[PDB]
Amino acid sequence: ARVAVLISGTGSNLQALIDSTREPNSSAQIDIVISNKAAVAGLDKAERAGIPTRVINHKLYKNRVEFDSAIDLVLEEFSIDIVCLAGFMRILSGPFVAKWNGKMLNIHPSLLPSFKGSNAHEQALETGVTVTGCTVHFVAEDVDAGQIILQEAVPVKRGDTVATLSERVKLAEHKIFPAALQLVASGTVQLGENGKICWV
Ligand SMILES: Nc1nc2[nH]c(CCNc3ccc(C(=O)N[C@@H](CCC(=O)O)C(=O)O)cc3)cc2c(=O)[nH]1
Ligand SMILES: NCC(=O)N[C@@H]1O[C@H](COP(=O)([O-])[O-])[C@@H](O)[C@H]1O
Repeated sequence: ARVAVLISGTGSNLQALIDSTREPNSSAQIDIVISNKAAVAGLDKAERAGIPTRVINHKLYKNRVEFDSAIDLVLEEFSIDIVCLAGFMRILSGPFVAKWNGKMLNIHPSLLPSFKGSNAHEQALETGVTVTGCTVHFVAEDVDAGQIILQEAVPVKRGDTVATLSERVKLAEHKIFPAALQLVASGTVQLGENGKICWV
């Protein structure tokens, strides 16, 4: 299966996906990295690995639909089968999500359904949980609500901040995002006709 990874920043999840997809038994190959922001570190990581990059600046488009449309064009150009959102910080439009239904994955730094949205660690620290974690899920139109593929729990330590907790949680993100990608690329897991997760 041919994969596009979309990023907005550092790219530690991208790097973990690059490392796993180059293992001999990997059922996924990463063919293109797309950033919505110029000059971010994930673009360097992609180039060092010999993977084509594109920047598609959301700020240059009238609305979400046109922006997603420009992404979809790249996706078709590289004949992509699966899309991974890896630190990608934009909400995607309905029809784009419908088109890639069953074929687009996201990593989110909480145990969904808790702490949806773009500041999950701040919410987790404000609420005072002692266990948080991360989630890989299929992308549905409703944000951070698609079908869950894998999760991993991570302790919150007393005195944690967003810096120290996100560092601990990323260590677990870097394990389940490659595992989930391999599950979907191999056809072991798919989005079922009834809309629930199906293990084959
Ligand atoms: N339809 C859909 N899109 C999705 N995108 C993602 C990607 C990862 N999750 C996100 C959840 C919420 C946001 C969010 O507040 N964004 C703001 C930009 C924030 C800013 O810089 O000011 C926006 O864009 O205005 C972003 C990403 C998942 C995800 C999903 O599950 N469904
Ligand atoms: N709403 C999605 C979200 O919060 N994504 C989070 O952004 C970070 C990106 O790091 P990276 O650029 O080093 O992979 C990761 O922790 C990811 O789970």
